[PDB]
Amino acid sequence: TMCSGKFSIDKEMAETQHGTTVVKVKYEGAGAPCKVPIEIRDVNKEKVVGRIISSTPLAENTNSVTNIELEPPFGDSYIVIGVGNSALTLHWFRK
Amino acid sequence: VQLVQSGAEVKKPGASVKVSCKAGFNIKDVYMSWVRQAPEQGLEWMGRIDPENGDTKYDPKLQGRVTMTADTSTNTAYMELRSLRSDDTAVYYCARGWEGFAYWGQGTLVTVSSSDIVMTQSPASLAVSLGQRATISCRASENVDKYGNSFMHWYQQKPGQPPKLLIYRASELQWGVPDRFSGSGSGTDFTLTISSLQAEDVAVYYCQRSNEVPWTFGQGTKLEIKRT
Repeated sequence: TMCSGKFSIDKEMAETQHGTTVVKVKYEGAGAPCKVPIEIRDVNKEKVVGRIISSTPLAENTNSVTNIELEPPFGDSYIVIGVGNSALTLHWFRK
Repeated sequence: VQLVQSGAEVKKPGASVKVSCKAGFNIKDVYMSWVRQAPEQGLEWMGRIDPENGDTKYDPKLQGRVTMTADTSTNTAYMELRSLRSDDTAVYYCARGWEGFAYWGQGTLVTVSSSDIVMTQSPASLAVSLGQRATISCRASENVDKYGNSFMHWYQQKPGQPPKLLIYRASELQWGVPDRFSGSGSGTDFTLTISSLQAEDVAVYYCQRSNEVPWTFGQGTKLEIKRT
């Protein structure tokens, strides 16, 4: 099932020698094992513009770092990791 | 999970020490740090390792003397401090995390016997009455911003005990931490609040930046009960 619990970014963003980007996220809540409610949005933080490469990101445990490869659009991108307002949100500008 | 460090060691000036840290998870996708604490002194970040590529970043003050290694096969992180001077007498902790350290080892005492961003915590000490609103400040010499986020964290430390993360990402409250602890601020000015001061809440509080290296800690604020 999808997850209710808390998250956090364990490492800095590494953009590939081609285009893609990786995001390592953590599980600080209750519901392990579960699905990661990860997504990407617009400059408005409303319009869902982007590409999710990782097929159904898994949250096996609490001490779990989910490897997530993705392809945002050109310019500003606001990646949403958990569920709600206390959920992760982070800016990334594609040069 | 949790971190297990090697035992206490006595060393002679000029000597070298290597401390281990075994994690009950795969250290590959995390940042492993070493943090030091001289007796009756604040927390000092020593450096960090990315165990996937072996990248090391050290505090300029320890640069040249420290080597940090990490074996993903064993999930052990190592910290070699060479040319041990008398001032290197401290409790050494390994930790895991970028947005605050939610995992800490238990500590390892090392006994030695025969520009750059500034973190200002205010006050150095305060006393409030039980059930009363206590606030602590943390101004940073430069914007601790990364990805449109404030990389300002808050810790709590009771004597002889390892630190505990309370607030990460300037506002975010760590699991198992009471709701009276509020976190706020943006840019360079930040605040830690405590709604109703409980007797457990008597500890030293630290703020920490982690947007870019060094992930400097503040000097600490010793919170106490108002003595009538």
